[PDB]
Amino acid sequence: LQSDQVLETANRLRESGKEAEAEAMLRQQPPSTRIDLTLADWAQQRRDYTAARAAYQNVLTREPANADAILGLTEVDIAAGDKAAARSQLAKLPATDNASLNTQRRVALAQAQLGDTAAAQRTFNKLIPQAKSQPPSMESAMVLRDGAKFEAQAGDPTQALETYKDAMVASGVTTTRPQDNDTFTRLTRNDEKDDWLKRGVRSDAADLYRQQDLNVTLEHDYWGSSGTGGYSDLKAHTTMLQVDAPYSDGRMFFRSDFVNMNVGSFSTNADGKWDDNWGTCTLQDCSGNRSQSDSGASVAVGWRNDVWSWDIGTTPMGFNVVDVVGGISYSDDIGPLGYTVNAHRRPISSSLLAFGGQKDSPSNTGKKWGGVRADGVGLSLSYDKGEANGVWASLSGDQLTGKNVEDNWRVRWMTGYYYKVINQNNRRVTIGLNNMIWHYDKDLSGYSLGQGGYYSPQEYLSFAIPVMWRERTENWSWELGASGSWSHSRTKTMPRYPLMNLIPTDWQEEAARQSNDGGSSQGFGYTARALLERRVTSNWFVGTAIDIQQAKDYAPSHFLLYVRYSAAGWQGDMDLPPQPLIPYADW
Ligand SMILES: OC[C@H]1O[C@@H](O[C@H]2[C@H](O)[C@@H](O)[C@H](O[C@H]3[C@H](O)[C@@H](O)[C@H](O[C@H]4[C@H](O)[C@@H](O)[C@H](O)O[C@@H]4CO)O[C@@H]3CO)O[C@@H]2CO)[C@H](O)[C@@H](O)[C@@H]1O
Repeated sequence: LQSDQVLETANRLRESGKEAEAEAMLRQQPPSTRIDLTLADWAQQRRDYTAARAAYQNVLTREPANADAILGLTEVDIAAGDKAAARSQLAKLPATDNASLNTQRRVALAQAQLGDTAAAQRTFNKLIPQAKSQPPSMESAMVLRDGAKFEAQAGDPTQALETYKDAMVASGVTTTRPQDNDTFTRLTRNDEKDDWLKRGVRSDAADLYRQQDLNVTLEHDYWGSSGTGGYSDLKAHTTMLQVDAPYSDGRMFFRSDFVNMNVGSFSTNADGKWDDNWGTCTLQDCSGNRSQSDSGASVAVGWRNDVWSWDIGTTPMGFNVVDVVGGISYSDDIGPLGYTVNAHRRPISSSLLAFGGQKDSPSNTGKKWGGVRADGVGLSLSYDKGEANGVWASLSGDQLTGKNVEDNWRVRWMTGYYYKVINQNNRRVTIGLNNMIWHYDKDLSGYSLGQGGYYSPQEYLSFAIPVMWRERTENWSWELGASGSWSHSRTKTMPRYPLMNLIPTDWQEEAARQSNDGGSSQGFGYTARALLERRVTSNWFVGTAIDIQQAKDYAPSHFLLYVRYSAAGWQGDMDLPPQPLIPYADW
């Protein structure tokens, strides 16, 4: 056909991006409707709405209600966001016929996004058995993958898993249908030479299988920080047990921790008496509580998915001060920028006084204080398409309050630019720059009565240069890196006992005469973090991680070991990076 030669002439111009214009000047003579539909599809692939509707009018001027044009109109209306117009256009579709599986799949998808699940289910129940009998190809693989996704969204995960297992035969991942979970996970592994459809099938099948599994983890981590014995010589142990069970689209988790806080003993020298900046010992010598240690247990329950997450729990029961923490989060995408808002209630685990609170010596006052809880909101912005760049930012503001402590509030701001030197599937090395600015209304770093004993700089500014190295193989997954930082702090002079209602009347004048001097300091800091994970058998995984914090921010170091149990059995690609259990207080 003469028109066929014209069409292929334009098809030999797709190398240049201006082939649409060339078709436009070529079709200045009456083009009938076949080339019009071809250029309408071309316009649909590149940009939408405006010219798509222009071509809609051009075809509809002299068309006998073509099914493809109307279907494209439905798709455009769904993209535009007009439910009524899209539904009307879908109803305008002609009666069902042979309708080669592609157009049926598009109509079923449009019905799925148009609130017609009661008809989309029937459409896909008719589409899948016929596609199964066909030999392996692209369209059959696409329709099988879309049916598996629809069944996953429908509610039944078993049918989606079966469809995903079958889809590999049509796509070309495997010649024979898998009959066991181990082969399924092994075929979900990534390959450096795969088509887009094959990559998508592997990714979504692996994600669905990981979501639909039972995991049990046990982790014990040793954390602490050097300091003066009695209130700051922190040496703490925590044991956490977590079980992740699938539920609807997301995963439900149950976490239970067991802490053991040991801060040492007072270095008494004045004949069984000590006079340190803790409690009210500087007004009168303290005696009786030479050893300071505590332990407790906590329970956490929550549910999360891709869109929004929430959790609820309590602070470790057994401590001097106990409170009910909580949190919630939401995530979405705006263009190329992703934002994750959240409102959280978290305690401070930097010290025993901040976390569970201490008790003053029975000789002087014998009163309980501490237990700082931060209730605030935060806004985080992320942007990453993942070729040679990455930028993230975050801002949060809390209201630091606690039992028998002075009220305080903070406004933190974190930002960072990370550059991926290697962007391989199994290897990722990132070098970038980090910036952090914090501001606290009141300096409560002292451990005296009325203060929270937590790092609260009035003005903070830190610049860090982190270097990362993420790599994985068949059985090993490790991460090694370091980050040197330069920080500048500036505190202000505050009275030693901001809240004067607890101190005795006799010591009131001397208490007022005592104040905590403020100062400014700057210096270089560094931090080193390493991770390791090894898959021993198909069900049990073991790993460990070491965190070293020397950034002058009084952050304690962390050394953790954990073992993960998988009920189903995962023989697929390892986690990049390995994912240890973050402590509940650190959330
Ligand atoms: O065929 C009609 C059918 O089309 C559907 O839309 C399809 C497009 O037809 C199809 O060209 C497109 O495939 C893209 C794919 O989106 C890209 O991801 C891919 O680029 C890959 C690359 O192949 C990989 O090697 C590499 O690793 O990653 C990049 C991407 O990161 O390139 C191909 C071709 O350009 O996918 C669309 C979605 O299916 C319509 O949805 C449907 O209505 C029509 O019936």
